[PDB]
Amino acid sequence: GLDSVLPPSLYALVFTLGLPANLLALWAAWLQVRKGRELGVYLLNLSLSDLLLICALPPWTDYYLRRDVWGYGPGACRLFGFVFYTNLYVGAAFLSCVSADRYLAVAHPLRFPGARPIRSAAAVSALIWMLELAANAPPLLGEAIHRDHTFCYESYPLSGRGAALANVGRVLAGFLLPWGVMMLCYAGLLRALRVRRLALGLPCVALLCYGPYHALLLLRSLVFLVEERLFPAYHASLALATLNCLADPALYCLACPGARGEVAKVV
Repeated sequence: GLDSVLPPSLYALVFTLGLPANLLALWAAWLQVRKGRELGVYLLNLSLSDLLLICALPPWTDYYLRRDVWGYGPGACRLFGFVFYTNLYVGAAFLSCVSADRYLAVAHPLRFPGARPIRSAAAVSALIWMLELAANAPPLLGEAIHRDHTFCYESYPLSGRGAALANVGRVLAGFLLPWGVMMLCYAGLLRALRVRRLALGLPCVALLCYGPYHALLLLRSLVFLVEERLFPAYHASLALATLNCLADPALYCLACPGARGEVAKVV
């Protein structure tokens, strides 16, 4: 329906103008690590993930555009689910680490960050990917999604044992802990600094692109455990969880000098 219909037009306009921004973010994040900034590696990782997953649209926006619920038998849905799961969970983890890092810089005393150089940040960036890739699937039973206008990740078995309670787990572990840590970082930053506007754009951005998804999943899950027109809504929620990728490079590059640096780099 129409609540299905708008996402693909937003999609026509996200890949076109959201690849340059995430390329330039990587440029600036390197030229900060070459400067020794312990913070440029996080933006390197985040821009890598965003750049990888922006070229993965002509599968997903294709099937969500070619009216393909299962255009492939067993192969389409597994790939689509893996892509979306990893995309949004990586985005969340990178924003959360960026927030805790900037908190340590601005507000925290020398004690913790002075012993936090670039080698430490490379270690934690490896750990995040390792956890996200290795520990995602064993909590999916090894048979994650199956038969399914449904979008990518969508399916049609009754949730059962492998879908519902694990959805409650994924909502309360992919959203609440990251959101809580960003909020505690922001409130503590204010408790010290009363670079202060920026540092509260990330939690709001993460919410406005990954909050309705978690809440509407939670409702889908606690309705059952304890869907006619309620379904056109899940497409809009997925479009939010998509367009976060466009949102983030605009916020990160808010300080004006980076714009000139990148432009002079390219033009």
